[PDB]
Amino acid sequence: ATVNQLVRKPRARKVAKSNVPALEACPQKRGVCTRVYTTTPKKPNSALRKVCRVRLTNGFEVTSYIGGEGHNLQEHSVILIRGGRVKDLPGVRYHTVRGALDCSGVKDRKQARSKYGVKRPKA
Amino acid sequence: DCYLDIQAGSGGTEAQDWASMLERMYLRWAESRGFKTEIIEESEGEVAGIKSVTIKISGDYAYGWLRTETGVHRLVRKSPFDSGGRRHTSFSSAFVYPEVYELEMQKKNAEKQAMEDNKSDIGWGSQIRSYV
Amino acid sequence: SRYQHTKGQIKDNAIEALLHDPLFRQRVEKNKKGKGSYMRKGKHGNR
Amino acid sequence: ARYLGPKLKLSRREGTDLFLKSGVRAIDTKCKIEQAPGQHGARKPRLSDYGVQLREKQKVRRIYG
Amino acid sequence: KVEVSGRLGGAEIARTEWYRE
Amino acid sequence: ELQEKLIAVNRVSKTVKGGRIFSFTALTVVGDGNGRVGFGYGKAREVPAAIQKAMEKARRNMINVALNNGTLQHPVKGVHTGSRVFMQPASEGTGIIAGGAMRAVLEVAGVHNVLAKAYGSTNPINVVRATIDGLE
RNA sequence: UCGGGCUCAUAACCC
RNA sequence: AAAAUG
RNA sequence: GUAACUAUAAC
RNA sequence: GAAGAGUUUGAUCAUGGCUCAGAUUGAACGCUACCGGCUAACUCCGUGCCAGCAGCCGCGGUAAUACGGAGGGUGCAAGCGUUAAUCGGAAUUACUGGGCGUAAAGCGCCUGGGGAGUACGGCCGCAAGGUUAAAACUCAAAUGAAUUGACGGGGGCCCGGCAUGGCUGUCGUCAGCUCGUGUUGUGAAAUGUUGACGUCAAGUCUUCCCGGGCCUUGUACACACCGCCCGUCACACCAUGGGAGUGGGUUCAUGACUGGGGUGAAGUCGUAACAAGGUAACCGUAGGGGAACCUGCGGUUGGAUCA
Repeated sequence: ATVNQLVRKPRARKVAKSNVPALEACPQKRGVCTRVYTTTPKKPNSALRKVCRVRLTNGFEVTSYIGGEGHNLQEHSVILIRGGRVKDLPGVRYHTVRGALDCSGVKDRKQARSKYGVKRPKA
Repeated sequence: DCYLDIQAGSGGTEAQDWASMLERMYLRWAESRGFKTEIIEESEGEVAGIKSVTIKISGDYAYGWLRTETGVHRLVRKSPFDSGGRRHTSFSSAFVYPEVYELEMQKKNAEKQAMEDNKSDIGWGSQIRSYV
Repeated sequence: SRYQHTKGQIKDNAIEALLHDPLFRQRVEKNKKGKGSYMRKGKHGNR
Repeated sequence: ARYLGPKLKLSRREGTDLFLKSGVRAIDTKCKIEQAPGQHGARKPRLSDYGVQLREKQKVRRIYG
Repeated sequence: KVEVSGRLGGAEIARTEWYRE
Repeated sequence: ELQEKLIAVNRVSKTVKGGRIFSFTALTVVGDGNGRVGFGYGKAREVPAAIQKAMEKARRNMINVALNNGTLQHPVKGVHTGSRVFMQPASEGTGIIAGGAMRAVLEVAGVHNVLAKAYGSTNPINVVRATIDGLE
């Protein structure tokens, strides 16, 4: 805290580590699906969350969450992944971007159509 | 003559009470139709109820009627044993199987290992009947 | 659709193996006006 | 670029006359001025500290653009 | 003294709201 | 004649044999808008009784403050417990830029031009006292 | 191992 | 002297 | 002889 | 020319992380947002801890303002959201502008808890080890003081129908229970007080043993001791050392098996700690032992009671 003390050793700025390491300072990352499955959330929450292991172009192999309802995803397919960590599941830190590449949009959706890759209906 | 194995899971007292309720339910099913209610293996609960039971069913077409009965049973019911008076979603399996050197034993086990991996790969379709 | 089993390689019984994993858990219901009932912040919060 | 919807709806949320309409018919006789827009209009909601400041900012946007 | 038991304001849990003078 | 404003309502609890007894704590401030301000703090079983009691406590115990026509005399630092309030005067046409604990006090007092940031504790009941300590 | 008792219930103990 | 658990 | 399929067995 | 708010607790005050409201960009992606709180904006139908949501708190277990749809609304606008990146809020590395008795920390040191005062390396040592000192990963807390209550195998003084309305039992015919006015304290709250308030989502569509009352004391309990909770072992999965080494450009990847750690579903084995936690705990140390740990030795009050 002393002025003379700060000259000998400057204030060590806390290194802001990214919550999403596998993206490598990128908005979205393309990666092939290794294993698509479901696993139960931690503690009180009780469900089956749709999650897939994605082997990325950079080299990292990370588990990513699939949103929406009734996903059309199987093994050995290209999936574009974004950040944002799912709190319910340990290890899962990534979201499947729906309606991109081999991944398709959610069947029969009206509200929040842009987030789930669903086109605007005629009516 | 098929064997049925009832097992309690995830619950210390709630599952064992449900396993005992399911134990009496299948025995009364066998008694009403005209089947043998012989029990080979039995184990009572640590607090109250039943942990595991194996009941032999003997007669005509024993596995034929108990084919669709196989699976995990869901019970959505309040616990009389819990002090808090809570609602519980408890589970109990009811595996039914019909009645039947080292190289042959390993090959039979490997065929069994691949068979159980196929049944489990479906998902949580074992949850066949719900009770409320 | 698949489920990652915490057992791993299931050998004897599949239905009984899933029965003893967190998929078929003992689910607890947060009962109001009893034991373990208090909510500091409600479902909609105080008005 | 421009608000093309109902101009009467903008005055209802503010709860005051801001002379948005042409001015042939009176604001109170033609439309419900005191009533909140849409379905929920019978009840009076407790507006937050952020809300009071935001409505004042929106008041300028409704008159000028 | 006045007492109103049960639902008040469309609540799921029964409220035993009361007043004393 | 005097303006009255709420800061924060908090639900507090006293535990007994039979569960909990809940009380509502209302924090209110009164001011004419010339150079007089006083904080009020209440405790009641119901929420409409709490706001009425806290305002009644606010009417008495009121402190005087000198103002340079809608603004403070000098940059002043008020400290109450953990909370640390800094305040700074401004020219005409800036507006009340302060926290709710602060901005509610400064609104009723007649302070129109003020630059204020809370440090350390930002918990409303101490920040209001630290603003009063700064003005006094 | 089973039956009863003790305890809010189980284990231990007692018959 | 004794009282492990929930 | 015994534990969250089984196996093993801290006990 | 400087805004905070949500989140630990029964409630409080801190301390302190985590998160959000802002501005931007060499942007990408979806389409031609959102309405539980922060944070401006709520109702009905459908599902039933399922499907789903989520930035945090957390929501859904049959009446969902949080999911899905519809209506309405709100903000922005040819853009809109989402993600990423930097700063800001963060006086959360503090020169302006922080601290260090107990919260992390006595010129030195601290920057959430756990991982961990450990790993690896270096120094030191005869060894035990000590010092220096992380990272990945993981949780949205861990903590400090004080307040209420309960409990104590602490003390004292004494006493024998889970949507409901209505109705009834129960502690218990026990003697308590508080509200206003004030005052003290930042505040919870205290002061007053040295067949009720209610409880169980109860039932119905005079040493000792048991209980109660009051006061004081300790508390890691508030589901209130029928509480919490620690450690093996067992089953996985993730990351991480050691590893006969191997293969690349001292470092990176990989390596059977193993060391320790984390996360796991009220598993098995105890019950170690929190009350004189039933042998006061804890610190260092050495020796045991399935395992919390036990014992010796010294030290400490952050131990109670002193009848």
